[PDB]
Amino acid sequence: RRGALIVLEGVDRAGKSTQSRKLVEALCAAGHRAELLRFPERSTEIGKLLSSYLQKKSDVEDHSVHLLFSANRWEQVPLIKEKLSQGVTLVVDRYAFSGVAFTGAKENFSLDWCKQPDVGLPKPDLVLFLQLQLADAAKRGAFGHERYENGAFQERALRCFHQLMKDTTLNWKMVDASKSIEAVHEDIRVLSEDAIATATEKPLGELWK
Amino acid sequence: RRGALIVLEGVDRAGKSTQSRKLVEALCAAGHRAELLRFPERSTEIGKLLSSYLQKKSDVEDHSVHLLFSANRWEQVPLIKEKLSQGVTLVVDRYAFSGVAFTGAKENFSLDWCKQPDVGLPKPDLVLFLQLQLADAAKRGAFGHERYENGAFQERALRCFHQLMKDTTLNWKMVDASKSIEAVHEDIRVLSEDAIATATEKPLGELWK
Ligand SMILES: Nc1ncnc2c1ncn2[C@@H]1O[C@H](COP(=O)(O)OP(=O)(O)O)[C@@H](O)[C@H]1O
Ligand SMILES: Nc1ncnc2c1ncn2[C@@H]1O[C@H](COP(=O)(O)OP(=O)(O)O)[C@@H](O)[C@H]1O
Ligand SMILES: Cc1cn([C@H]2C[C@H](N=[N+]=[N-])[C@@H](COP(=O)(O)O)O2)c(=O)[nH]c1=O
Ligand SMILES: Cc1cn([C@H]2C[C@H](N=[N+]=[N-])[C@@H](COP(=O)(O)O)O2)c(=O)[nH]c1=O
Ligand SMILES: [Mg+2]
Ligand SMILES: [Mg+2]
Ligand SMILES: [Mg+2]
Repeated sequence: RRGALIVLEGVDRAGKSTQSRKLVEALCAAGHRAELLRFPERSTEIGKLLSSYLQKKSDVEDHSVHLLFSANRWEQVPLIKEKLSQGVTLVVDRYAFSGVAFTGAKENFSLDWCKQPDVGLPKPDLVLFLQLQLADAAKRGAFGHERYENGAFQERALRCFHQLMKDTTLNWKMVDASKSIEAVHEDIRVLSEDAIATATEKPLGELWK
Repeated sequence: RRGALIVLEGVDRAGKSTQSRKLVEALCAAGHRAELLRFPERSTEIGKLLSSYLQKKSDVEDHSVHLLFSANRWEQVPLIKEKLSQGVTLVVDRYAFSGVAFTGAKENFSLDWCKQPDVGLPKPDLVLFLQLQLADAAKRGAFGHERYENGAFQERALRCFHQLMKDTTLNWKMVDASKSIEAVHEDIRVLSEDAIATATEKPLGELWK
């Protein structure tokens, strides 16, 4: 009985990381075997290049960096497939969608080109998109000092997210992340239990193919 | 008056590296400004990952390694465009075609998926393909100890090369690499002078788009 592949995507400061952590804790407390993953995974060789780039410690050509972000997902696919096959549900803080939305927010990058490297990755059984008005996001802190942490660029990434959400091949669920941490969590946890029950019924899919 | 982008591709031991070196020397001796490049470019961070992989010092997931090879070309695009715009002809030992042919020789990799990461790279004005019968290749030494240096895999890569050569958007020229080093060189040098003269007439193209 395979585990589910659940991805959290969402706007800046909507709570992807907080909710991914809380979801894994709650699933495990409820007898599920669940584990957390995140992208970029900064621990690998490629992950360290990505981390240096995001911290502005290095500059990386845009196409190159896009492919490294994708390669960073592919290097974890053997682990991902192994875990799901063993019945372990995986909760993932950002995935290919952030990949496309962030590079797609740059000039002269078509969504089509941005999606290709990730075509064929393990397909999420559930993609949660945590929405929050910018006025509310602003109350959660200031912008970070990392790359891409500015409103103008975040807004172009958001437009790319909205295009990706028109894709009906994917089980997208909108989450109102403006509520309290606990309330948001309970909405996510219930959607997640539902997806875990049904994932055991159909084989793990392939993204964008 | 822009320089030309000339790529050498070809079967194992056909002489890509010898002929790329000799071509640059001859062009420069004939008053052209020409410089040599090669892929993979093993000097960069990504290049070092690629080098370790090819030497079998590390294993890398197939999709990941494919994207690193492509990223390794993209990180040199700013240099490539800068040089060509300054009138410098670039002679390149392997390019995106080796990228697709080598990954495409592996099980479950479509040519379409393999090509996508390289879509949009600087388009070569001339792609030389050095052909040689395997009996002749065998006389040029033994196989190397690096990855992919075995006849069965080389033969599947060759089939992918033949599919890529049906692409009429590209200026493919077959070279009979079974001749002497000097004879092969003179065939390549003449094709190259012709392409250099005409490249100054049309803008640098985009590959596979
Ligand atoms: N629902 C929420 N309400 C109020 N503050 C929140 C909420 N979710 C997260 N936060 C706070 O907002 C900040 C951003 O949360 P984080 O989970 O790191 O977001 P993301 O990973 O989406 O950038 C953290 O300080 C966190 O405690
Ligand atoms: N036309 C040729 N005839 C005979 N030997 C050749 C010829 N071209 C190259 N060689 C030799 O064959 C070997 C492979 O050449 P190399 O240029 O390194 O090939 P590639 O880069 O295609 O693998 C080298 O030892 C080289 O001297
Ligand atoms: C997974 C992924 C993230 N990103 C970005 C989104 C984030 N930048 N912002 N804002 C950045 C850091 O991610 P976190 O916000 O999850 O820490 O990486 C990409 O650009 N491509 C990708 O493939
Ligand atoms: C440029 C490139 C080369 N390769 C391979 C071809 C070669 N392996 N063999 N045989 C390897 C080393 O290249 P040289 O043969 O040019 O040294 O890299 C890829 O797999 N992908 C690529 O994108
Ligand atoms: Mg986060
Ligand atoms: Mg060589
Ligand atoms: Mg396509």
